[PDB]
Amino acid sequence: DVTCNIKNGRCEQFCKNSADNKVVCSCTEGYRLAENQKSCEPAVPFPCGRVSVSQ
Amino acid sequence: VVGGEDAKPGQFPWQVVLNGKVDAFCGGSIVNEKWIVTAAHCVETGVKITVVAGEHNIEETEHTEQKRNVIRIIPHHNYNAAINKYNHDIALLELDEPLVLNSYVTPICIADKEYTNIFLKFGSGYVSGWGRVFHKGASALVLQYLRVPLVDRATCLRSTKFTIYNNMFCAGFHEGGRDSCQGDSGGPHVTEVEGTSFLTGIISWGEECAMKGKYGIYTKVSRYVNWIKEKTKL
Ligand SMILES: Cc1ccc(O)c2c3c(nn12)CC[C@@](C)(NC(=O)c1ccc(-n2cnnc2)cc1)C3
Ligand SMILES: [Cl-]
Ligand code: NA
Repeated sequence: DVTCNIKNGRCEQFCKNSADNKVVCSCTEGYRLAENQKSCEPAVPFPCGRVSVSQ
Repeated sequence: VVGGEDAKPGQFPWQVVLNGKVDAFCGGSIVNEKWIVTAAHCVETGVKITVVAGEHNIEETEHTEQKRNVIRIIPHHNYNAAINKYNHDIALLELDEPLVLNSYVTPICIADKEYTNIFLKFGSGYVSGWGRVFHKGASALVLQYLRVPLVDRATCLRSTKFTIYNNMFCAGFHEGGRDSCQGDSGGPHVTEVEGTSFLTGIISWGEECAMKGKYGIYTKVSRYVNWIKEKTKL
């Protein structure tokens, strides 16, 4: 069972229900959906909401 | 922030501080290089504001601060301080010259209305600011941060004489001791989603900072996302 209501479709950020018991994941502005179809990778130098300075 | 910790440099790179007649009087968050989101009770058309991004210690030059002038103030169209200084308590500030985004000056993410609400429902967010570190006490020099849990609606209604409408939420601890405070208003309440922070609230008010039985009151950002996105589109 794969739906957005179950573990967010395993999407890191956003999930949309699609055809045939599948989901389509997506990300906020400045990120790209990764080749694994679930994760969100930066697509700009300083994407939103990320800590980049060494802590 | 009462009961918080010093942020490290670049730990909350979306945080800004506002300066006006009084310096460091409210917080805000970077929406994009030209727009800040804050509380409407902090600002007013005509009163000159400057924004400082990349700030950490307000008393030391750390070579990451970017100061910008505010050229337009957009309180939410439903804000009316004569009725209630704290309802629809949100405003946008347009900067004169864009910020230079970098590791110290980075926008906060803003999800759609549905997901901003889902993220608030996760039940744990971070607040940050240079406000008072004790009720009626001194303000912070170094940016403070604190994790606050969402408080269920019934508990928060039973804790105050004021009506808390559905476009607000409460957060804090049953024992008090950890809360936002005066001077933190307008700053962010953010939820971390797999290492990416999303804006889930605007710090608004409370009755007595960190007092046991009282909570911090926040503006639900989900109710205003469409308006933020429309107004700040570049
Ligand atoms: C941001 C915040 C978080 C938590 C806080 O306890 C806090 C305070 C203030 N801001 N503040 C202002 C001074 C302080 C004494 N509060 C207030 O002076 C205060 C009093 C009344 C209201 N109010 C009126 N109608 N609706 C709400 C709002 C604020 C404490
Ligand atoms: Cl993509
Ligand atoms: Na500084």
